[PDB]
Amino acid sequence: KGGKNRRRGKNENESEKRELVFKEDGQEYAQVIKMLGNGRLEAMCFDGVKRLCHIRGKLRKKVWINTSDIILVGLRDYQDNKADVILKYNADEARSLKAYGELPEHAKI
Amino acid sequence: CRFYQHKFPEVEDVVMVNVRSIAEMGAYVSLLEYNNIEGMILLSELSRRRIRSINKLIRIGRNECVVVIRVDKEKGYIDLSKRRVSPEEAIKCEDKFTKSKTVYSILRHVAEVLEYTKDEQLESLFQRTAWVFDDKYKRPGYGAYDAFKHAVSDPSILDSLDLNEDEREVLINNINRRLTPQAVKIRADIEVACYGYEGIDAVKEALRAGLNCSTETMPIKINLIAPPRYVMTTTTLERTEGLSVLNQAMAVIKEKIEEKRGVFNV
Amino acid sequence: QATINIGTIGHVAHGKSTVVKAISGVHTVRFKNELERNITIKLGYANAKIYKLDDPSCPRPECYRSCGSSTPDEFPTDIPGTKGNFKLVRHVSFVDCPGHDILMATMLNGAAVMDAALLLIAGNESCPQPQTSEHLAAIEIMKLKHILILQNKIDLVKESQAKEQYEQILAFVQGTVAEGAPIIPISAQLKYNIEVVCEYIVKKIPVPPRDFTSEPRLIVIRSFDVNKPGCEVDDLKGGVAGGSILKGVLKVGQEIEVRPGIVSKDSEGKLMCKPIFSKIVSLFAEHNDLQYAAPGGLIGVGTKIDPTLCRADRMVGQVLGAVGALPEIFTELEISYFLLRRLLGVRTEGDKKAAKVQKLSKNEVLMVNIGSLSTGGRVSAVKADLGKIVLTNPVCTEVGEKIALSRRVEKHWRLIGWGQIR
RNA sequence: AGCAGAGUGGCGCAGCGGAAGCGUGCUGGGCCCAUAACCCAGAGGUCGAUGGAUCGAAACCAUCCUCUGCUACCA
Repeated sequence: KGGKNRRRGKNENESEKRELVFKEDGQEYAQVIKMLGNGRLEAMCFDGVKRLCHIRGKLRKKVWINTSDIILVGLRDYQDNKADVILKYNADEARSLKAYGELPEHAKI
Repeated sequence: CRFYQHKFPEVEDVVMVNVRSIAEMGAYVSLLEYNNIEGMILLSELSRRRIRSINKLIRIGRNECVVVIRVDKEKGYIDLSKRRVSPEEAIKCEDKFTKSKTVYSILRHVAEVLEYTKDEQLESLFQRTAWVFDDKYKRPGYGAYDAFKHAVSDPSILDSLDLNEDEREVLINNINRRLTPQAVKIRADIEVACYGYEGIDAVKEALRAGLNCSTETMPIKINLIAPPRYVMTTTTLERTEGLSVLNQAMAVIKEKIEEKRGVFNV
Repeated sequence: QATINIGTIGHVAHGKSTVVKAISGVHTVRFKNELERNITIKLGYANAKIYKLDDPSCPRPECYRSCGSSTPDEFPTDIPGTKGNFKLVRHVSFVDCPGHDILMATMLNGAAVMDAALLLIAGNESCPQPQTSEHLAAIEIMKLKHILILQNKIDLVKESQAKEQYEQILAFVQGTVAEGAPIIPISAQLKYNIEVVCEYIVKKIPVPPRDFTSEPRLIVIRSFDVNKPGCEVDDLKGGVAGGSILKGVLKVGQEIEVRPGIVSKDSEGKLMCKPIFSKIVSLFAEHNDLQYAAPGGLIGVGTKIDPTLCRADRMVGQVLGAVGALPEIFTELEISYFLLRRLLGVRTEGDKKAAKVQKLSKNEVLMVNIGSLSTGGRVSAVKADLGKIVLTNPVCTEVGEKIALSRRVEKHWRLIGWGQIR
């Protein structure tokens, strides 16, 4: 935002930086395809399978996930088409992961 | 020095200025349409509409056309206004501004050699020469440029009143260099559609007769742009003497070609 | 000059410039250059000199060896001999006709003044290909049979496909002369077997008997780009006709008459036409000066006509006779005729379409290609072996010879039949 | 080839007889709690060659070349 107010009643902040789970079992890296409204959003997984991603509590209006960029997504235990967002990263964090050679080397930022 | 026939402007005349400062109450400006005398513009009489910006209107280092609203003759306060200005006046004033600049540059060569240690030198040259050139032809809309332009093309104008020295060469050079090359927009319009085979030699007789009553050795400019079209730029004067050369010559080519077979364009 | 006119006709997509430059050494070219949407669709012109080192192969100027430039994939080289000057056998002339079907009427016209042909077949498309048959049939009607089939585009076409194609063409044309015409497969991407073509064209195609003593007739097919350069205008010292002469030695300074004429002012009927008379300025063929213009050759006759008649291609199929030629200038004409029982020049992979065309009905406009002329005319009387046609622009009929008759099947005219003037 | 335009000083268009002209963009500042709108501030520099007048020439005027626009042919 551009300053304003009423934005201090509540817990500043910030990311004192930090670090770094993965993947886990059904809990992996994806890239934002589109940017729907209402709340949900689209995101193609890095493996090759598409899926539709869903936001998670807290991260609601506490973290904006602009279009295009890596993001951490849990897969639903039983559901294929819909999947559940976790834990986003940083663009710097995503290029460090790419340099390490753990996610596939296909997408640009 | 003065660029104009009168030293001081009148009332309701169109003039030019050059902005040298921007005032709170308008604009205090120097003239370059007369002496470097001071004239004051006022904020109220610049436009009839709002004004958001202010440097996207008037700013320093701009020629601006304006009307002299009032003048104090004794004091030397030239009240000024930009409220009544039309683009037609701008064309008329830009011409007079530009023409005075070139005429005063001609009347600067005179001062390069003569005694000019004092600023009033050019003023002495200006009053005595300029006035008798322009006053005689101001009522018909001519400037002192007309008088000089007439002298280069027929020299009796500058020999009718005091002729200067060394001036004459530079005067001739600058008149003949800048106001030429000098020009004919004469182009013939000729159309032909022959069934002849003797047309090739027929056209040659017709081409060489573009101007009647001239020598066989007259140089002309032949041009072929397309097969039926024969353009002859005839003898190059000013295009007010070669009118008969243009008109009657067109009849020759179209007539000469009809006699040798068939119908043609007239 | 020239001794024979060999034509280079051939259906779409075989490449014209590669083959034409190998035979003549003179590019086929015309308006809009640019280049060519595909293969030349204009009536190209070219001449050439054919010499021997006492070998059936034809040298270049540099007769030690010849390294092509058709493709940089490989180097195609051929050896005509070794050097010490070569003996001139003759001067040949070509007639590059249009290779596209719509241009059929023009292909007919240009073809009708040749003394032999080269059927350029392409192996890419259908085996009993429409245009091959169209060409062949027209050739046997006009009065020629001096044909050398040339398989011009089989560079990447496999040997089964190319074999099947020559078989099907030669089997369809079982009633048209083609059994005494050789079939020379060549490369057009490596210019190979070109040397053997030189042996063929001197064998199958000698100079046919030409009548020098008989009165000059020149048939103009192509206009001239004269003039408009410099220095000294306007219009020109005049206008050049690309024509072949099929009868008589036309000499320099002779007067020549163009005989279809120009129609008299304020005509209320279809008569009267008046021939135009022009004196011959120059008799140019190849790049060598001449004082004569022997028959059997395509020659540029500069004549004293003025620019407007040559400013565009407007002298296509005009008959020129020296001078005050006896040939009649009909405006309405008595055709004897016969029709084909198939529609010629069209046939595709699937029966659709090409069968028997219905009988002609009066007051329909049909292209009568008479001589090298191409006029349009309407049929006023229609009996089976006697139709009367009225022509828009008059036709000089040199002799009663042949005609080719086409009907507007769809977008353009297509060949339906032939016959003889009565 | 006839006619027309141009031969950057960020972009694009190229303005006139006073050395970036116009429109736009980028970058920064100002206003505002903030954004938009609005207001200001920029930037190594014969602007294809050969010449003349000139205090000076993309621009005042010529002689040449090249690229394109419209028209259009020599080849």
